[PDB]
Amino acid sequence: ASRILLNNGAKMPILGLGTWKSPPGQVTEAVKVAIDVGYRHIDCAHVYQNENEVGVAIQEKLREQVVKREELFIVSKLWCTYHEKGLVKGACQKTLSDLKLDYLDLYLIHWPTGFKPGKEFFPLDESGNVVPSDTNILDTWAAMEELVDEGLVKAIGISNFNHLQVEMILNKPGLKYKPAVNQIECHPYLTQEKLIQYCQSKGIVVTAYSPLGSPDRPWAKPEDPSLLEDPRIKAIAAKHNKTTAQVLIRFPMQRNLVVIPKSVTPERIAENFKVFDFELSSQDMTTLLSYNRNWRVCAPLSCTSHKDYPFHEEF
Ligand SMILES: NC(=O)c1ccc[n+]([C@@H]2O[C@H](COP(=O)([O-])OP(=O)(O)OC[C@H]3O[C@@H](n4cnc5c(N)ncnc54)[C@H](OP(=O)(O)O)[C@@H]3O)[C@@H](O)[C@H]2O)c1
Ligand SMILES: O=C(O)Cn1ccc(=O)n(Cc2nc3cc(Cl)ccc3s2)c1=O
Repeated sequence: ASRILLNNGAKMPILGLGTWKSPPGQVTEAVKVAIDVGYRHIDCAHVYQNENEVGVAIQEKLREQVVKREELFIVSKLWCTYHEKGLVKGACQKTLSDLKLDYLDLYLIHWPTGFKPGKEFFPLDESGNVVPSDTNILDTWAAMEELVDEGLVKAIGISNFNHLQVEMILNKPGLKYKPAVNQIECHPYLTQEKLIQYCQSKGIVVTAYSPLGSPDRPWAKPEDPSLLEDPRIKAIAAKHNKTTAQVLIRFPMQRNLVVIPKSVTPERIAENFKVFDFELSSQDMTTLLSYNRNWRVCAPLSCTSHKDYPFHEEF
């Protein structure tokens, strides 16, 4: 089916539109087209610096009577410089104002690491190390819970949390809301079998990001693995008369994951949603899982000393 049930009773579309690196000059058109061809879930973040333009597109399609707010599933994320409990609500409200919404369907702690509060999103010292903040995940979570109680957001969750960071929250004394979602990197070179098993066994829905391997990521090296150009995956697609991207989007869907491929190119936006008319076989699934190399798009060395850096742990 097209939607998956969350712990709060709401249903989440399993295919959404990513917006990281979608320039402000193009993401309004991307979103409009996306809604026109069927997308109802949009993945956003304050750090992507384009939530206003995303908001422009939603507002207009609401105005046009193309969609109703209730049919939309809008996700955003609390950036790292706002982990202090006194900053959380303001950060949420800024996102809501920018998107021109009165609630979010889902709001995530973007990363488990808090960074020094201030205007810079990535504060570094004179030697380039990220400057942390003295916040911890449990106090940040409690501040996220308050947003649910105040009606700003319908569900809360986490992103880039390892299973021990997830358990810290689950085991929180006085926990009010369990996380609904853990949004993590996931694709054939980073298949996340252990963390997915963990999360799904705890009734936490997993959303896969960079499912196409983020070729537009700014730190890409020419020699890095390229999913979209992998000849083995090209062959699986050719057999189904689909593109490599469609194969890469359909793969996590068949794992009971949500997936959020990014594009600002109208034809690719449309292409990427045409993944409900075919099935990957059991062999296809097995083959794609066998490509795991434990290889991350997102894992910058500049964060690796943070006390809460998530990827020292096996999962
Ligand atoms: N939670 C977090 O920490 C986190 C981290 C990373 C990403 N995410 C979210 O996950 C989303 C997806 O990940 P991502 O943006 O890193 O990368 P991605 O979705 O893996 O790949 C996007 C890249 O693929 C290209 N593309 C899209 N459809 C294509 C197609 N059919 N054929 C060929 N190329 C295609 C896009 O090009 P064009 O756009 O130029 O068409 C863009 O360069 C993000 O936008 C963001 O919403 C969350
Ligand atoms: O966060 C997003 O959704 C998109 N994005 C944008 C810029 C960027 O550098 N990254 C890489 C990061 N790695 C860590 C790793 C850790 Cl531990 C904390 C923060 C980050 S940000 C990134 O993923």
